[PDB]
Amino acid sequence: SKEYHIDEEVGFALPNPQENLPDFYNDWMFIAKHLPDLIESGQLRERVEKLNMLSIDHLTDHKSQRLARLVLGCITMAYVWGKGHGDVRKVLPRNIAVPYCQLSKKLELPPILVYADCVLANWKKKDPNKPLTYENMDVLFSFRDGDCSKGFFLVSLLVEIAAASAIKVIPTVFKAMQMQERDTLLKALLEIASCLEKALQVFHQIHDHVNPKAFFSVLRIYLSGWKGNPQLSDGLVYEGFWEDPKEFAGGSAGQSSVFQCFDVLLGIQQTAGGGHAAQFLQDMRRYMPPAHRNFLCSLESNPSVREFVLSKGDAGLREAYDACVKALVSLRSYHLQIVTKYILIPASQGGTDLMNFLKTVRSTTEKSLLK
Ligand code: HEM
Ligand SMILES: Oc1ccc(CNc2cc(Br)cc3[nH]ncc23)cc1
Repeated sequence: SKEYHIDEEVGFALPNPQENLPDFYNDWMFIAKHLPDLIESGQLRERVEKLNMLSIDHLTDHKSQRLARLVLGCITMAYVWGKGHGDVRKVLPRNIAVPYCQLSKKLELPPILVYADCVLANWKKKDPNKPLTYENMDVLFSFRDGDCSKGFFLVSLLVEIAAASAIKVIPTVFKAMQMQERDTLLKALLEIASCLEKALQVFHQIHDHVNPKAFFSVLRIYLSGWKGNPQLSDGLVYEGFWEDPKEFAGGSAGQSSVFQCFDVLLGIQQTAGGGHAAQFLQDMRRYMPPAHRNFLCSLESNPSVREFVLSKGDAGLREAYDACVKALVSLRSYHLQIVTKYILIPASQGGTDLMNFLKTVRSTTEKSLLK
């Protein structure tokens, strides 16, 4: 798993993110780094408009394009939504929208902030010798003070990385099916359920680092896009780049490649039927880095793992296979508890279509067991 830009340690996350940009972009890095102060004080829009269009030409390597995609993405969010209480800007100054779309088209990602930006690429190690633990990590950017962007993004990333552990087992699954190595296929499928089970226990920290009021009345604002959004019914103007406004979807863990790849590996068909849930998870593949996108389409090239287990009358496999599927139902069920706390309950102090979506995606996962 190498032309797919999958890291063995952190999987789909970008390993070792650049923290700083070339000096040529210090007028970008200064806004990005002070979005909370700059919003609260009423200047961010100003300070953005008073900017010189910069060239991306001095963004050499990928990690530099990736930091800049993040820097510009966070700034865009800050510009459009501003203070997060309804004063929306619907035109993105050419001095920012042009070099953003330039980089976005270069990296075949939409010009909006995505999961691969504010999670897969929005982190640093405090001490490079300590492991990947919460106490040794931080985020590079945030929107407001108290938006719990650090907790949300790092727990998200830490759960990714947990599930990542399973990705290195996918080759052995497919090889054990080809070579008809029954003992091995079984072990590999239990190893994968075990990784998905640790991913859940990690998710448990969310409560210690996120605040419901903050997630719902603040962070969720800055993460919202402009697709089917009343406040931007027609999209955003990317001044100096598109002639018409363009709708793009806010960030969402449906943009995450790990969970899609296990729904695919296990033959769970979140992307079938043309239902609302399937279409959405399919669309979000277009917000994933291109290599992570071909990773998914390449698994689908493979012999179904599900059909292979069905077809063997081998209780021990049907268990190993169900151990995997169950872990996704565990996670999806624990996710709904958190959605109840961090959205539904604050919302009452809209939120029904979310639950239909999450509950359909679960229902499709549970209805894939063999029990
Ligand atoms: C406060 C914490 C969290 C909240 C409030 C939250 C809320 C939501 C909501 C409302 C959705 C609806 C889909 C969308 O709008 O994009 C969603 C999707 C999703 N969330 Fe979260 N989420 C949180 C943390 C996490 C974490 C830590 C994970 C896993 C690491 C996760 C995994 C997902 C996934 C995979 C989806 C896509 C649907 C699915 O496959 O289950 N979320 N989340
Ligand atoms: O209006 C909104 C906008 C965004 C959201 C949630 N979006 C997310 C962003 C990131 Br990054 C990671 C995530 N995990 N689970 C959800 C999720 C909910 C209501």
